[PDB]
Amino acid sequence: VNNLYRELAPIPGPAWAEIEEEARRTFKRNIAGRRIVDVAGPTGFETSAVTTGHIRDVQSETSGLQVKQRIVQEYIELRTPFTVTRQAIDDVARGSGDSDWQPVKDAATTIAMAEDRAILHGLDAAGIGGIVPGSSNAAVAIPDAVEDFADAVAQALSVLRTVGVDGPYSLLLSSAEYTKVSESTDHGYPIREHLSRQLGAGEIIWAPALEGALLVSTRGGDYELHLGQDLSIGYYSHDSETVELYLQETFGFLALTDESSVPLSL
Amino acid sequence: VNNLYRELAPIPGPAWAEIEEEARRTFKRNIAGRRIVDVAGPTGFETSAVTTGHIRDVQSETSGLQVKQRIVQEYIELRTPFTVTRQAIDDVARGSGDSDWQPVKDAATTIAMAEDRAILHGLDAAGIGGIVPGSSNAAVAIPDAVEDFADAVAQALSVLRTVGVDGPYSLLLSSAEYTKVSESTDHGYPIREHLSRQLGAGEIIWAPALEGALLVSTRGGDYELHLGQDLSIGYYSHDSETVELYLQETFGFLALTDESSVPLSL
Amino acid sequence: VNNLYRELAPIPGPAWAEIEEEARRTFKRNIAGRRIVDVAGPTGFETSAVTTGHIRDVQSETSGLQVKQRIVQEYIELRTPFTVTRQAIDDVARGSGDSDWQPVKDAATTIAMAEDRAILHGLDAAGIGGIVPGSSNAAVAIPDAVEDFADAVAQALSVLRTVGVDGPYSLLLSSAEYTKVSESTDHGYPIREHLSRQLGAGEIIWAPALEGALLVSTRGGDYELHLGQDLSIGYYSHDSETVELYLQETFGFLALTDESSVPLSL
Repeated sequence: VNNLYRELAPIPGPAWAEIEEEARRTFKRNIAGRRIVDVAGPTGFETSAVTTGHIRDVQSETSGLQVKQRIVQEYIELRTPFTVTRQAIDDVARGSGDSDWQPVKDAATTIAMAEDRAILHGLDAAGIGGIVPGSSNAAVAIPDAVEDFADAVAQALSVLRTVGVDGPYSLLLSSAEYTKVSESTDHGYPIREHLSRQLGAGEIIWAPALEGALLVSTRGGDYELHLGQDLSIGYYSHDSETVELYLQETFGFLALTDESSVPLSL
Repeated sequence: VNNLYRELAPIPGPAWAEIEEEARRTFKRNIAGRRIVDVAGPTGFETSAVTTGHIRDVQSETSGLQVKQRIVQEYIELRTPFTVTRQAIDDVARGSGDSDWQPVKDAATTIAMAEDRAILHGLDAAGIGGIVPGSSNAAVAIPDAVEDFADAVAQALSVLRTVGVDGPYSLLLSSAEYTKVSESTDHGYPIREHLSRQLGAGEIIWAPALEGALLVSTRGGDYELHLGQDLSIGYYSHDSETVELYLQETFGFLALTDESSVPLSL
Repeated sequence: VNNLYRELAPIPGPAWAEIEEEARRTFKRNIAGRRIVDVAGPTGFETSAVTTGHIRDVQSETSGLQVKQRIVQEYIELRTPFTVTRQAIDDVARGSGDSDWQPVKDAATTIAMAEDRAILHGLDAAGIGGIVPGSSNAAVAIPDAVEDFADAVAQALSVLRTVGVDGPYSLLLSSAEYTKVSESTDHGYPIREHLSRQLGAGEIIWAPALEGALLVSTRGGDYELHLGQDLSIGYYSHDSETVELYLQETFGFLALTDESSVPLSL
């Protein structure tokens, strides 16, 4: 057994497969930061830090002795617990195809939104710097009319061309802004296709953890997600009616390049 | 070239070998912590932290989300710069065997004493916990008479037997206490041989960075020195008369077991 | 060692690779003349001239003796010096991925803009004739409305068809004009795509060293860039805090055909 105590859960193999499939499917559709960030692959639960390669002066009074200390970013562990009824678990073996996995879907939505909220807006209680507050480019204001949003995106593209950052540009929209863009037309054809012709092999991302919008280069050396443990399901507890489980991820995140993104502020 | 800019120093190969030999020889005789601590070998300049395997609660307000952060110890870099005259360097090629390497000897003494001072007494400006302030055993008082020091060492051995720690025991003495023990007899034979019969395949260490004395088990799982870069000579600067160099080490240190050492207080 | 004194710079290999990558990446995105001009490849630092194949009468008073002198264009050397802090250089070996290379980016922008300014507008202090002042076609005036710029480009295309120059036509825009064209629509679709349908396998170039715009044939025998030394990084000087470096290029440039370009004047 490992720290996920999976062999102690009263859950047969095919019920495990269904819980896993709902977790993976819901998590993947709600993660947006992984599509724009270099993802150093999962290196295990035991890894704890990624260095920034910077040092810091340490106070010393010994004559002729200089002390530095390295600076790292310690990995955060995210955990979302969820409770599953044992009747759905047991009904999998009777041939049910409609067992209630809505708690695992809610947990996968919560952990995906927490991961994108750490990557995009930072987590200051742990010293994670997000892409949006670390951007050195000023925020281009989102207009209240959706017919001017393509002009705001072209202004952000001219900002990124002006500061010397060229690559494929992805545009991450918040759920409200993605909704406004998906439910609007300008000359008979939708505003999402007004946006997708400006990008040119960059994509338009629904980012439900974002607030406004974010234009970002997928140049490929600017943001680093250091995944320790990828999305894993663990066991916590059970009684006669329910099994208590959790989802878990460990990672560090480093936003190296400040200039390669333009926030679109609400 | 690497971060030690050795190929830019105006120092021929055989002068480099003499500086290296004086540095290694002086450093090894003055290090005492490496003889009692498990030394995980040099893993390079790039390593920056060793995990403690402990986590810490991070403040979060998202419903159903728990955030932890790993806890590591960031490596410290020690640097001792020293200046060598170019006349000694150049005289090596004329066949001199008495070139002045006293600055490198002073630098090696300083960096060895800084390393043992970090291991034994801690470095609180960097969060290194030393063996002596981390000891859970109370301090056995060193008597002012050197004829009672063997009784203090036997009392410390009974402390270590009482708390259930048995292995070969090493006894690290400060330079003043090592001097008092080496310059004293009790029944015609020296007090260092009164001490060495109590230890029984443990050794008596001269530890010039210590203040009083320290009895410690070499059981072999209690203290971990995580060497990043071992003792290296780097180049800094030169003028027509002198070359400015430095010695460098990077390491983390973890004192796992609090109970396996008894301080002997002055 | 060669005239770039690279082996004397206190810069390790991987820091050199990062400086090189930033220099190449910034230089390539800011050069526009190399995309329209035949580039005779780099022949080395030692080459000094390219002939124009024309001669000139020399004054002689000897009876029955005619003296001519060949006419060449001497290569120019461009040098942009930049200073890099040694802390960024040294942090590369500690695993930093955010070392400050903004000085090399500013230097690469400056040397790319100087090269395009020599190719496009000439360098009269060295006798380089640019494409724009050497054009025998009159300037088609850029309208102040961006909705008429496609009509100005069609007028310039009819000029080039009228003087008998047909090939793929590229359109080089200044940064202001490229910005106005990228941030504008005419019937729901951008003005850059109004321009790109007139060209027909010719491209639309952002040329930040240009003033107005320039339509030009890539017929393929009209303009010759004779590269002596391609973009190279050299070492100049260093102190304890910074290394002084430079970027360098050597080239001659010949604009053979006057008729194959139409300037679009501001």
